[PDB]
Amino acid sequence: SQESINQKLALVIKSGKYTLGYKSTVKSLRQGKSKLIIIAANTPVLRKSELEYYAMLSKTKVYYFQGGNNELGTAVGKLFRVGVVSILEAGDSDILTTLA
Amino acid sequence: VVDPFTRKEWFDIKAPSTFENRNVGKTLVNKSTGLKSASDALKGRVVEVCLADLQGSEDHSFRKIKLRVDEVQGKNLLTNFHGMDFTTDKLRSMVRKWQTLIEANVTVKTSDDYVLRIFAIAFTRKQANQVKRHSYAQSSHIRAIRKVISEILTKEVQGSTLAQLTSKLIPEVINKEIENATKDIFPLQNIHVRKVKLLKQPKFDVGALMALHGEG
Amino acid sequence: NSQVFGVARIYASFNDTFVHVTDLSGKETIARVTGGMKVKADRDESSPYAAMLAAQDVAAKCKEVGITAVHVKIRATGGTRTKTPGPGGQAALRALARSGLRIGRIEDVTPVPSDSTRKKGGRRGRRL
Amino acid sequence: TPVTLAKVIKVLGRTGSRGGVTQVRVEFLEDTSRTIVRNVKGPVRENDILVLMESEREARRLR
Amino acid sequence: AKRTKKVGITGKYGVRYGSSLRRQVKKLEIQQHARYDCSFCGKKTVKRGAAGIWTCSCCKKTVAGGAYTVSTAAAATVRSTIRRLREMVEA
Amino acid sequence: PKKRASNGRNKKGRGHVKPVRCVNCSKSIPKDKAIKRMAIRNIVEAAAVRDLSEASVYPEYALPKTYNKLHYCVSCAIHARIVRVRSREDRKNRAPP
Amino acid sequence: MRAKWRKKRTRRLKRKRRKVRARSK
Amino acid sequence: SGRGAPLAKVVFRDPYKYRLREEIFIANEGVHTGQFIYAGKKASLNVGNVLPLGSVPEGTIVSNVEEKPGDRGALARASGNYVIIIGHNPDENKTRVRLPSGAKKVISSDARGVIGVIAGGGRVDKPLLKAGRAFHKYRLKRNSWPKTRGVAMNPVDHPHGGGNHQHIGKASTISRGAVSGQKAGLIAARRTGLLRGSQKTQ
RNA sequence: GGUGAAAUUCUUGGAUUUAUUGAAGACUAACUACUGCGAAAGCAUUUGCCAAGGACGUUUUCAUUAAUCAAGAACGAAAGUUAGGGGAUCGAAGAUGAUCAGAUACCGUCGUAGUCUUAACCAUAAACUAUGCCGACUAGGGAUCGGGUGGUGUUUUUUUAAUGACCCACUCGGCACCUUACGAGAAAUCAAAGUCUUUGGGUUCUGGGGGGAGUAUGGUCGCAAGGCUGAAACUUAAAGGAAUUG
Repeated sequence: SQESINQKLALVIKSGKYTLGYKSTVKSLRQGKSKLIIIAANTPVLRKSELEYYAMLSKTKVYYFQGGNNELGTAVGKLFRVGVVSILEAGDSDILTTLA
Repeated sequence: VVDPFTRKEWFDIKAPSTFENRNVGKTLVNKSTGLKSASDALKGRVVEVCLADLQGSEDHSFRKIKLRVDEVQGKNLLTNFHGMDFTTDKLRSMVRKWQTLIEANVTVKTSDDYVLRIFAIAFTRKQANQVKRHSYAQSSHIRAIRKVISEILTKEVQGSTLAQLTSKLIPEVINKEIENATKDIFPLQNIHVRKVKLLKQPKFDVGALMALHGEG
Repeated sequence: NSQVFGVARIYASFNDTFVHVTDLSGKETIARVTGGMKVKADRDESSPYAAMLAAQDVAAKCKEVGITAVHVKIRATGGTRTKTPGPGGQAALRALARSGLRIGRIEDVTPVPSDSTRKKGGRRGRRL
Repeated sequence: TPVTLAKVIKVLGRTGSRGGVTQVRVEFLEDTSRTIVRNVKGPVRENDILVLMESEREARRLR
Repeated sequence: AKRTKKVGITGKYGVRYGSSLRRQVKKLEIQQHARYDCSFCGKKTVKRGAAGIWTCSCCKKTVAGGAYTVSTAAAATVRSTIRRLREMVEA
Repeated sequence: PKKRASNGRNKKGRGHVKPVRCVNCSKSIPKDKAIKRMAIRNIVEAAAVRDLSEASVYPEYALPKTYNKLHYCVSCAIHARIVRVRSREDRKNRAPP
Repeated sequence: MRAKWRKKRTRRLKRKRRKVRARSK
Repeated sequence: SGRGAPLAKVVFRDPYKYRLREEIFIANEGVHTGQFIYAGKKASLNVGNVLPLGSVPEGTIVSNVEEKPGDRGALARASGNYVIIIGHNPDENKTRVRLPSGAKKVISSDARGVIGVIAGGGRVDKPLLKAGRAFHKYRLKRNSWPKTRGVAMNPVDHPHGGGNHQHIGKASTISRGAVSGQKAGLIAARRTGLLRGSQKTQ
């Protein structure tokens, strides 16, 4: 009935093409490449809105993670904190045809 | 030293047109006086009635309904739905040993702002070839039954309002609905939507009510 | 079906019997009486003779106002107490019947908990 | 006066502690379908009438 | 190294004032000098100044709370009670 | 010595079961223990049912029943003459009459 | 008597004798 | 200074003019910079927002509740205190609420109040340990500290006064029909002593 | 109201009883139980996240890694202590009515701490299966939980299908259980306390007349209450199991 976004994120890491951190995300999303942004919950509404605008201009999809940036970094497989992730080739998952 | 009943009135209840018996009751109040209108209090009363007494049948001599007063007119007073229930006698008659129990509940708003909690109960049973004596279940079954119950109850309640459901549950359409939906898994005797609880009302809307009523 | 209707809450503890007759709702009570109202004996407060003698005058009053028919709800103390009523309950009921008030839709509404608060007695209990 | 006559139906047993008391059913003697069981004092058989001050108390066991 | 079995910070108070009081103080002193976690930047840069308001030294945001700890337990119950009522209202 | 193998009642693999309270004395008593009965009754008395149905509207509609579970203290159970001591050999008959 | 109350009585006595002994530090 | 319960400097657009009307709300245990505070009958029931009492349901709590409409805040104003609503009766619009002392007060539903409880929290559980912190505390408020005792003062300086032993002589509870200079001790003491417990109103 | 009977107590401010609405905190009834899970203490509303775990299907995965264990360490009911929040009921202390020869006890009414939770401590109970862990065998017997095998079965209906659970048996790790007792133990009892004088299956602790005494003494842990360890002098001829008659 449901697959975990956390495992899907590990998948998109191990297989898909991607990058971390606001600056690189906006770079990708300006080059129109990234297909999927992920954004945490705690982050500023201002930056969230900025990314949403960039996405609506690039015709790009968004996920609003159900947790903070520490946990996002944990899940994408690090030991620091991340607010945002960008995906250009959604990899061995099928996130594109999920509810996403 | 008063004999209060030589101050009191008599008001004829008139219930919805979705039922059958509407000459439902007569109730008294002290006479409206200066600085005191009996109607002011009569507007809030609530009454309890057997659905048998309503629909003329005796096949619903176990469920029951709450009706909240809404309006008054000319020695006569209009009601409206306030809640449904399930009697204790029948409940414990249904509820015996050696048949696992399930109960689910949900809460949702109608199309209109009439928010309702709605409960569902179910027991297990055997199928005509069984010898063991307890006939219980597993938690996978229980969880999935609860899930399907919630989903069905929500699907039925959203696309509906109170009058829709009243006219559904006098003929009891929804337990047979669940039965048809659930004949895959397990018989599940004694399926019953047993209780509903109003959580909210919208603005009073005299017009909908007096449109519902207004016959005879 | 020219009967006008009321409801009767009967409440039988092991110490007293309460008859209570109202309209189809709770409010505008019509009659209320106990076994103590008919005897000041204090132990016969639950005597079914007392319950009968109380239901007598209750039905008298229901008629003198003009009620004809009754529905009946009944209860014990309940909660975390006995859950069982005393003997007076049934005698008051039969006395109602014998009074002439027509009857229907008998039912029990005694309160029952989903494992609610602690009970009196203290782990070892009221020993006689 | 609201006094009743009622004729025995059958004997039921001797009760109470000292067993002076007995149980008896009677027929109302004007409403034959209406019967009633009650307690008595002394020697009793069937086919005797009792003068009753109550027709309602509907007695039961006793010690 | 360890330097003290138990008293820790209460060593500032030496041999004075009573042990009960020093322990009851040790608790709250740790609490207030504790660098807490920010609900906003998520980091751990949240420290008290001017009892009752706690600053995040990076995101700069101040937050009001208890004197010695950020959240009072009653304040958490308050938030819960309020959202319960908020939902029952708005719905 | 061990007057009863179970010592008690059906725990045998549990450690702890929550208790209940004797409806008579309110004593605490584990559910494994704690004599459990069921008080099924019609409300009406047979002596009254005639007058009942005579006065009853909804002629011959139904007649409900009372449904009540009843836990018990051991001491109360015995003083009730509801349960009683048993011969040694007779103590294993796990049926009623 | 009863073992639990022998135990309570001995606990009382231990407290008492210890107080009497620390009278002399 | 002289308070727990930190203050909150809100700014609002002036409705009738291009300016601001900065204000001093008491912080309410959750507030923070960059935050928005809503005020009104039609305001959201979140924390920090300020609302009338008819505009919020029973069981809800609030701080800084007015006692009368427009007294700009009176009650539930110290740290950690709060007032609970327990009823409405729109006969005369009277809200009924429960006050930190444990008191029932009936007031106007159009009375205002900010949603939550006040910061500072358990300011008063920590001991001062000593005279110096009490000193700085009472410095920043008022000259009531220190405090000598009538039983050590002279009879000319106190009714407790007198000599050969530090003691009083007569009762320390002083009928309220009494008057200035006699009112040292307990005043209208409906009892006295060590007590229990533990509610104030019922 | 409350009792075995009464009393204390509450009641024109209209109690109790009635209806409606609300709030709070706790508890999770019945269904529903020789049934469940779990190192043990122990665990019942629902859903979600988090990890984890046994048992099994198992022509998979490595090669003797392993069994009990001093020292040492984790968990550890309730009560109890320190402090915040909570504080509905219940209720030691306490205050009160009765009773009684007396009742500071049982019965009754209220009620503080506590009962709830948070952060620390304690570290014991009939913490009882008063019975360790792993293997081989002894009769069956049938139930039953979780897992694994077949029905030209049942019903579920559609046109049978399909799953589906039920049953029929086939089957394994189970909590356990009935009659017997072959063996053991006076005996009660033991599907195991069976496997033994024909004395030895791997294996750790405690036990040795009763009391004195779980005291003293010290040491050690603890905020403390107290726990773990732990004697001796002196004294003394005993306490229990079963069953029989009363």
